[PDB]
Amino acid sequence: PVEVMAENARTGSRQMQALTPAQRASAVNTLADLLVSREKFILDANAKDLAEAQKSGLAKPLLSRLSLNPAKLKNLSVGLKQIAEDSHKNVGRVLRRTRLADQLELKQVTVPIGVLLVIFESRPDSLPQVAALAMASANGLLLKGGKEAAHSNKALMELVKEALATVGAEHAVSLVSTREEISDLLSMENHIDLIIPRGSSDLVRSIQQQSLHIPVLGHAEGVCHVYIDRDADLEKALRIARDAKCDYPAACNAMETLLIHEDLMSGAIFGDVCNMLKREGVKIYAGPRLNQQLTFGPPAAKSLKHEYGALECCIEVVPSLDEAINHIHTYGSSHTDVIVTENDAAARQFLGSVDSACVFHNASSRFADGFRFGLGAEVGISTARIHARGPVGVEGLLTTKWILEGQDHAAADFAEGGGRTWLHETLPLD
Amino acid sequence: PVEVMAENARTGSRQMQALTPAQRASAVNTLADLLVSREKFILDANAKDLAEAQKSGLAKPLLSRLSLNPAKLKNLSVGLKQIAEDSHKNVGRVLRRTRLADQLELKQVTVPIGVLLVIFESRPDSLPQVAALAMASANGLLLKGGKEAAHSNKALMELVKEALATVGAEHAVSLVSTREEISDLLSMENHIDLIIPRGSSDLVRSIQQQSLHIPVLGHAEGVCHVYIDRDADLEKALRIARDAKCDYPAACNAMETLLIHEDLMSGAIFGDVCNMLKREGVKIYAGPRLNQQLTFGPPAAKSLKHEYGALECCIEVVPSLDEAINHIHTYGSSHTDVIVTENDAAARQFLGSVDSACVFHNASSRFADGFRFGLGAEVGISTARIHARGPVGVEGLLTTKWILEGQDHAAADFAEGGGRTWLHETLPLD
Repeated sequence: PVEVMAENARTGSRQMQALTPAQRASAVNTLADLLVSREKFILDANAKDLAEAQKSGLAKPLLSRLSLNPAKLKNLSVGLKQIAEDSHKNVGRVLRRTRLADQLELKQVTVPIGVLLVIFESRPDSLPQVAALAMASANGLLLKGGKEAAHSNKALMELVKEALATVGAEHAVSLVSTREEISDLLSMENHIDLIIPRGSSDLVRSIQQQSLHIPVLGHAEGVCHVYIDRDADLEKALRIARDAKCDYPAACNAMETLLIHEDLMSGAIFGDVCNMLKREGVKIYAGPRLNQQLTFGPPAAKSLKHEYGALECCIEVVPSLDEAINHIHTYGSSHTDVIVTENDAAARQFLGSVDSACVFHNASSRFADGFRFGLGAEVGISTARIHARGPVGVEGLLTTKWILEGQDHAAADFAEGGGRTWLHETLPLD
Repeated sequence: PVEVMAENARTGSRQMQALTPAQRASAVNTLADLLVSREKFILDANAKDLAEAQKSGLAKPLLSRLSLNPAKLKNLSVGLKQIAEDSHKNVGRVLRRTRLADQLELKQVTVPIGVLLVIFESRPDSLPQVAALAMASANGLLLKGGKEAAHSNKALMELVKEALATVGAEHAVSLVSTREEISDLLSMENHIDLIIPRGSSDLVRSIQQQSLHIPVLGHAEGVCHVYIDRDADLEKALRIARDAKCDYPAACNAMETLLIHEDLMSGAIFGDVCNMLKREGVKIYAGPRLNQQLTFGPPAAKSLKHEYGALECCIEVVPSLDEAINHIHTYGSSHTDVIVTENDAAARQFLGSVDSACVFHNASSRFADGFRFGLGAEVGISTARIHARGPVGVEGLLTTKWILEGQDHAAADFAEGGGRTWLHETLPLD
């Protein structure tokens, strides 16, 4: 059934909550041991199901991404061992240590969240990553893939459950049957806490439209932005755009626009960047002011807020940096923005003005990866303005909790009748 | 109109964003100056509108709470001066300072949120508190009261706007007309960020039912919980219940239940606590196991999860602390819970097991006030499991933002083609 799974996972969260010191670590490292040692089962199941699914041949992305190879197994094993070694103090870290009065220490500490929900398309590689993260956050977790990889999902479920049953002896992890009318599973509440979609923009937007009365992680668009000032070296901007677009076009934090200072139009940079885009085969449109600017220029852009994903990039030019901030806050998804120049006045002004989830200077839009952030294995990219900004490591998965151990105190005692005063001496948090 | 207000407030947030060092502080202290110096206007308006509203005589709570006195003015003035003095470094505080490679410093800093929305019943005292908080968070803020206090709302709006126009010269603050079909104002999005209801449980629950596709602060019930172990002094528990219930019955974080160890039933404590409840006139019900326990006992409780607010408290007894944790997580709103005993094994076990927003030991349920937390002037009580837990000071009103100022770097440079390595030397955050 379903609800039984929810409450079983709740209790398992309660259980795993009491296994912090190297215990869950032993669990996940043993999981990595089995993931690297008993692989036969796994790839034979995958070969079976993939042979079954190729005849379907739904679409290039899935049909290409769902496969698996021993190289991927080794990669996952080493990443999981890294998570295990570095994730030893996720839960229980202190945040405030204040003594209000004699022998009274209020403190706020981190806490597991509870029954998470992970949603993703065919990605048999994904499940172990997220599961290791959950086990590193000791919190419950639910799982739901799609129509495909079914047998492999089962196999990995069995493997991780076996690795689990060793320590803790209580399983707070599951998987569900065919698509289980996910609108239902979402309508559930008081059990599940945060939604983590992982399939792709289509799927996350499906969630966004469905998502109601339940908090949501993740983003919906990846509309980055790049501006050039009149005070930047040409080839710098050139290689910047080159790397920022022609690295992973389908990626979410890849630049899909370009703005330029008006004055640099007379320095023939424009043609140079278009030459680069052609060398990388980029279908570029034009922007209204630029549209006017040249005799014909590139063709006309449909809408400024479009999302391409392929080798396309809108281009537009504006007189003042202020106009640039206007256009950004107007059209940008506040996902990830940048600026290039060699005067810092523009830099300070821009970076204090723009309000994206993460901004840059002389860098690429292709840095939002969590790992590149030295933030370990990320789980999503929050565009929401709450609890998390952009790349979410493990931190956005453990909330806070106040505790307080009074000796004999009460509330009215601090009134004038009782001799109680207030100290607020925030001791050095351990 | 409305949207013009939204965007004007956005721009004003941009503006006030550039006034951190003692500038907004000067603004709010001058606001306090005028709030304490030009009071004539204010109380005459209030007298007018209150005389008009008494003939209506809607209900005791509002008709009693909406008034105002020079004492309240002095109190607000001093609280605002406190906020001004201690809130000098809200925005711009660093959180991570990591250098990924040579001359490349990624850093994550705090940031204003944007267009807040405050909703509350007749509380002419409230508006200046929240407005000072906003000005202390430099972020936009919207305002909406109710049918009453209209002229006083206007007057205070004018006063705070005059105090504003001095510094910043840009007003990001407003108020709306009669109730403006708040469902509409809520349906707005991409402008407003967080909802802060302030009226009362009825109103916040109205929001909760309405609240969709927009994050929400606040709580919905205040179902606290108190347990007694077989290892606690009697009169300790007695005075605890006394203070925890008979201090502010209508308060939200006031205890509205009671659990007891089974063995203490033979120590006649039960009658003692009932004597206390009678001395304080508390209509008590009974719990199913207790219901069975005595020959007749107190009468039968309708439902365990009821909310009283008045001088009532359910009472129930269970054999094992584990049963207690079960009942808590089953019925408790995870709002605020406690335990009393004199063995610490029970203490550690309980406090690691229970998962409320804030827990206690030998203290009262009447501590959730933010101010008592030495957390300054709180704004609400978050029961949600995201971004904030229980009492929210100013901290839950400033989110994070990554910035990064590279020199000439790029993304592929860190691949094997370019000689780039990773340092992750988290410098001491300033």
